[PDB]
Amino acid sequence: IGTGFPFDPHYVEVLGSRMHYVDVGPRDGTPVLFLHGNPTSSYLWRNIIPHVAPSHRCIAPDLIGMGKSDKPDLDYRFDDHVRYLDAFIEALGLEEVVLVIHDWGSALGFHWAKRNPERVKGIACMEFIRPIPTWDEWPEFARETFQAFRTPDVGRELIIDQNAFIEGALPKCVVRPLTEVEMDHYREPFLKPVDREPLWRFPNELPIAGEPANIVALVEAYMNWLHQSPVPKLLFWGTPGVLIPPAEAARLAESLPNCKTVDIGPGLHYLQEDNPDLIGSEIARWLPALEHH
Repeated sequence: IGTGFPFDPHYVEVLGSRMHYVDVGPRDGTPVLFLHGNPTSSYLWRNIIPHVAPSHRCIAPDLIGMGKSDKPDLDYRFDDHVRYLDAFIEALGLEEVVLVIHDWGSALGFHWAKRNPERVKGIACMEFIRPIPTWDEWPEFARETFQAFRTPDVGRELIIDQNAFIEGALPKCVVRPLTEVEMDHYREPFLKPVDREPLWRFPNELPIAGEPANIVALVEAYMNWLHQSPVPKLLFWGTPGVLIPPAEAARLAESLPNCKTVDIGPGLHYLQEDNPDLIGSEIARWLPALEHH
């Protein structure tokens, strides 16, 4: 699995900040917009984009406060991310898109799609955010840790002061071992502890056991939309998974319209790190039939 990031930087000014993004591939056509989550960046997509770029434009932003994007002093709540990403998409003049989404990138992507349904030609998703109704529906192995993250004292100690999301949660949710070169790419945006605010706010925003209520409601709303939308969907899943265990993937296969599911083999949360070649090649193969209006 490749460790390099062979993409030229691009920057756009959004809401007073520069956001970094990958932009490769043909200029015409329907662009494919790749949205990472916590605590990652466009680096997460590095081994997937090369499968898609031969046929389609690939755009992969670093969310505000993350990657090579600027670091304004925000709370980095979901609503902040929504505002910056909405402004990013408009700054690039995107019209119709295909979304490729993961984790908080999937909350952003599904929420954008619900609001802009006529502009989404397809959604490829993996390990995406849905409401987790009770803590029993969160995987046992990660329960005590995420409960600790979701506190005002201990969670900040762990995530901000000790870098637990980068040094602990990230590699623990890749089946294969991440290399030190990979870890350094993930560490780079967060070398200064104070810059880790988004990494703590994100787990505190996850819709778990009814909290926070605003995010539960928003996520319920985009899931209701997804269940009734004809948009083509491509869902990748792994075993045992984290957010989307195998039995849930199977239920979604049958419940979501026009949904293709792909088993990637072993996987926890960062599926892109375990089987990027299958994810990329399946996305590439799936794109052409989406084009016709």
